[PDB]
Amino acid sequence: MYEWKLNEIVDSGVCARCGTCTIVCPNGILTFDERPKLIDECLRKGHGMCFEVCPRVSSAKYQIKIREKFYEKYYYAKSDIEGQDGGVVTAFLKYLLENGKIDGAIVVGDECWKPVSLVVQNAEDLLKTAKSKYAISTLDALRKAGEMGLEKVAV
Amino acid sequence: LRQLKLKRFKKEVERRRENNEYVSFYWTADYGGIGKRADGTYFIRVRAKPGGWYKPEEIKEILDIAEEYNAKIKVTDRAGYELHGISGFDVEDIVLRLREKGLLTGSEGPLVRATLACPGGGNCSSGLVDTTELARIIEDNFKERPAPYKFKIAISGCPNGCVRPQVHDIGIAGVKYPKVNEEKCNGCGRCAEVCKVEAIDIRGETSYTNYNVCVGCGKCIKNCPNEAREVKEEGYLVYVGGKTGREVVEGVKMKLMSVDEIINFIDKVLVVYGKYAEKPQRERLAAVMKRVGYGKFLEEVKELMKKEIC
Amino acid sequence: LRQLKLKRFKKEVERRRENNEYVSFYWTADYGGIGKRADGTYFIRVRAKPGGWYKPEEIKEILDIAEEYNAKIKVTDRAGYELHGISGFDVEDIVLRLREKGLLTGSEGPLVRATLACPGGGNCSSGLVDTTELARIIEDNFKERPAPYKFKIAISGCPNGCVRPQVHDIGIAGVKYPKVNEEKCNGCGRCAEVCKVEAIDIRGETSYTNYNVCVGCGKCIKNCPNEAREVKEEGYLVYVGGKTGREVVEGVKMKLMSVDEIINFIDKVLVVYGKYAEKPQRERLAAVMKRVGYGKFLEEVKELMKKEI
Amino acid sequence: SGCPNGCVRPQVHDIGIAGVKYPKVNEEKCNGCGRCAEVCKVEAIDIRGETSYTNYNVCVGCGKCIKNCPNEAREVKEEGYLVYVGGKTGREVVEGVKMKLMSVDEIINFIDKVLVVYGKYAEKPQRERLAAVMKRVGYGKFLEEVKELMKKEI
Ligand code: SRM
Ligand code: SRM
Ligand SMILES: Cc1cc2nc3c(=O)[nH]c(=O)nc-3n(C[C@H](O)[C@H](O)[C@H](O)COP(=O)(O)OP(=O)(O)OC[C@H]3O[C@@H](n4cnc5c(N)ncnc54)[C@H](O)[C@@H]3O)c2cc1C
Ligand code: SF4
Ligand code: SF4
Ligand code: SF4
Ligand code: SF4
Ligand code: SF4
Ligand code: SF4
Ligand code: SF4
Ligand code: SF4
Ligand code: SF4
Ligand code: SF4
Ligand SMILES: O=S([O-])[O-]
Ligand SMILES: O=S([O-])[O-]
Ligand SMILES: [Ca+2]
Ligand SMILES: [Ca+2]
Repeated sequence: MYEWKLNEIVDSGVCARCGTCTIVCPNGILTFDERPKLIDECLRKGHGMCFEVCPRVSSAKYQIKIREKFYEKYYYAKSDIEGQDGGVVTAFLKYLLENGKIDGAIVVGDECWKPVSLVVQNAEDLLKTAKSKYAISTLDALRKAGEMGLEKVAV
Repeated sequence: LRQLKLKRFKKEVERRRENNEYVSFYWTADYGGIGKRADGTYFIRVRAKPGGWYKPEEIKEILDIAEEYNAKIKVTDRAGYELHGISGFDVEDIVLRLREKGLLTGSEGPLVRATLACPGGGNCSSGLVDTTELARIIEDNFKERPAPYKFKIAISGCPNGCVRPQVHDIGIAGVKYPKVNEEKCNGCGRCAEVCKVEAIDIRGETSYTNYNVCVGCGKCIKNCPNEAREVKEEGYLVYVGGKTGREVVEGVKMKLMSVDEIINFIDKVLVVYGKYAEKPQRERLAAVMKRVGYGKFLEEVKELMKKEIC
Repeated sequence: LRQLKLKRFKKEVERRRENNEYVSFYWTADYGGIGKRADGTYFIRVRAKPGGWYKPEEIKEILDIAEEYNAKIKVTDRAGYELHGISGFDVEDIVLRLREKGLLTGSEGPLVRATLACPGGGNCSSGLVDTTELARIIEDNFKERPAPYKFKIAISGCPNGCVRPQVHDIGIAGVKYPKVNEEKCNGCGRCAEVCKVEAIDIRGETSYTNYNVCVGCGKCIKNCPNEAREVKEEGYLVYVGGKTGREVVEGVKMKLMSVDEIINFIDKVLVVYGKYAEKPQRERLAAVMKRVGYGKFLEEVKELMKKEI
Repeated sequence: SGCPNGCVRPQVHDIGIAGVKYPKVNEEKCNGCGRCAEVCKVEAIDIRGETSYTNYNVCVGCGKCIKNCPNEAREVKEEGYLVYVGGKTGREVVEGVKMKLMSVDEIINFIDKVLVVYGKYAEKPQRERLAAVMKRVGYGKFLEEVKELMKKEI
């Protein structure tokens, strides 16, 4: 078989099924639908950045928090866009695209409620993704955005 | 909702423990001073207290935790504490318990490590400057501050460098240089005996100092029975770009600095270090200074120091 | 008679204390690890235990003394303990009390200071050799041994030198150098990522090591997923003539040594150091080695090492 | 080099030779005139009352104090060729290690054996200087072998 270090995290059920490990593979030998899968032999046996970005191997929150210096400001809002709740996430993505703050938005769309990771560069296409998908989602569109050559994105 | 999710998490971790299922203790990286031992257990590093001074209540808490969890007690060469043999299930409980008693876990990772200070002035008979308050000021301003790689500061009370200021990212050493008062000096010869570097020359009815050898220990001023030796220059001598570990790099002697100047200098050096660092967790300050040039690096540090208004 | 004279002495010291008469605590120099603070009181230095490991019973005793005498507790950078604010009247009582619990006072004066060792093998994930037992062997053979000036030994478990082997009178560092097995190496590139010194080159279906950069941390052997890296050379790398303090002197890299060789080497370096030292309490090993010459000094150390066997 | 002033840089050469002449004071002849301390560039001499002393931790063995003593109170303590090995300059500076005083025959034997051990352990011709090979195998191990080969010559 083809050995993969992250199999212990996946087989134990600790895996968050976030899909971060598969988008970072520089050989594109990892795919993600509802769980990580090797489509080819890994020469490192998974001893690489798929294992190192995994939030279930190590959170790395302390080193990230002291650099990000997060704070907490609580607000609530609603927008003209119809969304899951107030449609705030879509309204914010629409604003960032329209004001040239991002080249594209990494959002979750759907086909029969099956989540689909998409790269959105137009506001009209944002409306189709404005709703919660409670099925497992992926971050696959971030890899597509990279192949497209997009400089900045919102996820 | 946060508490309901945390309770569900605690329930699942306990269930896995009871059924001998695999657990990845990924949340241990939420805290500072956490490391994994060769045997699979963890060690918790208490960030060293300024000057290596610990209250009996502080040591007693470490002793209670060690006995309760059957952990080994280790003392570090930066005068810190480490609790070895901690299970991943108890790491978070111990860190929060230590935090309540003021014992912050840290001095680990790419950040400013525990400041190392000697007893110095008021404690050591060779001490020329206060080291305990300076260490507290530096700890209050930069403790656990992120950097491209580990950053270590040492404060020595005199030029004997007990805490190695010459091989630290930033080294501070107390200095007191002498000058001879010819009206009071009678060539008794006592000062030459207290000088370890042998910088003094006794000639007839007077004495001299070789300033290329003198390290400014001030022993000759203190031990002159005729008060013929006076303070020429005094203060905190600063070094920058020192390092030890895989390789030894001697820090460069800068100049005498006031406490406010030292705080400004430490901050600016960190800013210029972060600006020019290309490889986090590999490049120490010395490597970044060498690559961009000491002159270019230090002239930027000076420009930023002049701009400082707080 | 010895006890009668001691009782008379104790009676006179107590009488002076009660009448506020001057007392010179000259007998404090009968013990090791004693120093005088700037304020007139004393500090008692407990010779650091090997590896900085302390039993709970030991730390509790230091805590009891500190609270009884209202003394401050200081931790040293050699992982030792110091009790500050001790009165000259209580110094002797505290030293003998500490001695009963196995806490010898020392690591002070012109002698072999407390041996500094890191957790090393079995404790630290980077550890390549055992440092705790080696530190115990060195402590048992040379603790408090007289020398022309202070003599400091440091044992590191790997080349990261956490206890600074390159600037110690004698420095020991665990090393594990790699060699590549071309039949198993496939150029996956994982070894180059674990190398802090960047000594590895990944080329096609193989990998190489620059031995002018490699420090022998053995991380590439340990972290190779295909077991393609093997041990080329392994053991304790030794350094001599290093120091810190007023000036920095880097020790000279000698060679790999067995534990018996290390003990023989430490003993013979001390013998040749004592033979050539001219100024006790001023000349460190590095100064004596520099004055007589490193070649001449080390040649004699080797001749004495051969005579031991 | 003919003296410790190292005009041809013996401390940064693969093999460096420097002439040295260390002093010793004859108390019967020394009167504390103070002339020797003036000719010492390193300031290793101390003039005290009717005598003089030398700090051997500073003295470089230039022999100026022996030559310029008007009362012939300074004599030769030790004399000869001081040898250094493993030094270099160029892309990086490496200071050579001070070995010991050597006779001319010893120097020739030493140069030959350092070249033999250098050739035996060098892995990268045109890249590794003696200093790099000495550092990689260890100065102790390298010099121990040089000595073993030197003994076999005789
Ligand atoms: C505990 C301690 C040794 C001791 O016995 O006291 C220690 C222990 C470790 N050191 Fe260290 N270092 C310790 C002081 C040092 C010092 C001296 C100092 O800081 O005063 C040095 C050299 C001085 C310097 O760095 O300027 C030192 C040089 C390293 C290095 C190589 C650093 C370099 O830049 O070359 C590493 C690994 C790395 O950075 O790649 C390292 C890494 C480590 C790690 C965390 C191994 C690792 O990479 O994860 C070791 C933890 C093992 C354990 O069980 O504790 N340790 N380490 C010291 C912790 C003091 C503290 O409380 O903060
Ligand atoms: C406590 C400690 C500083 C600390 O905060 O940890 C310390 C404290 C003193 N040192 Fe030290 N030295 C201490 C480690 C060092 C180190 C580092 C080390 O050894 O690990 C150095 C530089 C490293 C080295 O020497 O290789 C150091 C370099 C000195 C020197 C300069 C010696 C030299 O060769 O340049 C002196 C004075 C002297 O020897 O002339 C000195 C002398 C002293 C004295 C005893 C001053 C004196 O002559 O009476 C200081 C006692 C003050 C006090 O209250 O403790 N101390 N001293 C360290 C005791 C560790 C221990 O348990 O043994
Ligand atoms: C699985 C899931 C569980 C949630 N659980 C809670 C909860 O317990 N409590 C709570 O208060 N809120 C929860 N939320 C958030 C809530 O459902 C809304 O998404 C949120 O309030 C924002 O709504 P909005 O109208 O402002 O955004 P909208 O304008 O509707 O935009 C929604 C955005 O969510 C993204 N999205 C949708 N599904 C996914 C997915 N599976 N993964 C990643 N992105 C996705 C879309 O791409 C879009 O950009 C959950 C969301 C999800 C997806
Ligand atoms: S180790 Fe590298 S090549 Fe292999 S699966 Fe992980 S990211 Fe991909
Ligand atoms: S990165 Fe996410 S999907 Fe991949 S193994 Fe880790 S938790 Fe699972
Ligand atoms: S550096 Fe100076 S003041 Fe500080 S402990 Fe050492 S001798 Fe004392
Ligand atoms: S101890 Fe004082 S009076 Fe005596 S020689 Fe020195 S400076 Fe002059
Ligand atoms: S200050 Fe110290 S080093 Fe300088 S001359 Fe006086 S005793 Fe010597
Ligand atoms: S010297 Fe090596 S084995 Fe010892 S504590 Fe440091 S990293 Fe670990
Ligand atoms: S990690 Fe192992 S298999 Fe991969 S390139 Fe390095 S030596 Fe070869
Ligand atoms: S042993 Fe260490 S320094 Fe040497 S090539 Fe391997 S990882 Fe690099
Ligand atoms: S020059 Fe000669 S006589 Fe004069 S002090 Fe020197 S050694 Fe003595
Ligand atoms: S031989 Fe030269 S360096 Fe030595 S004391 Fe005489 S003049 Fe000074
Ligand atoms: O723990 S070491 O990195 O200071
Ligand atoms: O007393 S200091 O030299 O360890
Ligand atoms: Ca390379
Ligand atoms: Ca002099």
